[PDB]
Amino acid sequence: KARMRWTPELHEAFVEAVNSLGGSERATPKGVLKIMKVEGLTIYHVKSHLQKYRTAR
Amino acid sequence: KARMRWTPELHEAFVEAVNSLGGSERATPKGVLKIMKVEGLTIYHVKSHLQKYRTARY
DNA sequence: CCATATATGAC
DNA sequence: GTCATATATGG
Repeated sequence: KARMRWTPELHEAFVEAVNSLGGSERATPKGVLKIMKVEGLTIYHVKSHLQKYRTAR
Repeated sequence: KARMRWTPELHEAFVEAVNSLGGSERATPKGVLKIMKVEGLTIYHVKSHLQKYRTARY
């Protein structure tokens, strides 16, 4: 149990990464992670966050 | 650890329960569970499923 | 409890 | 990679 918290800064960085990869449907967890370059950030962190981002109305 | 499986029939039942209470925005986990009356079905099962249903685009 | 964020398991 | 479900958080 060491849960992660999507601070506005992190989220902002995530967004930029996703735009840079051509939006939420095109981007991939691995690709985003690669771009974000954040120490301790796992692919599973990004995989989950992206799923949610993608279904946000 | 006993992960559950939302068969189409179960889902169908879930939907009916939710409509019965006035669609996704009005319905509540406890309320749905009460209506569904399914052996082994916990409130946490329904809570999760409802969250997803509520954010389903279509 | 009701709602939401995040994690973990399953295709 | 995608998607389904569970578990943790906040009110």
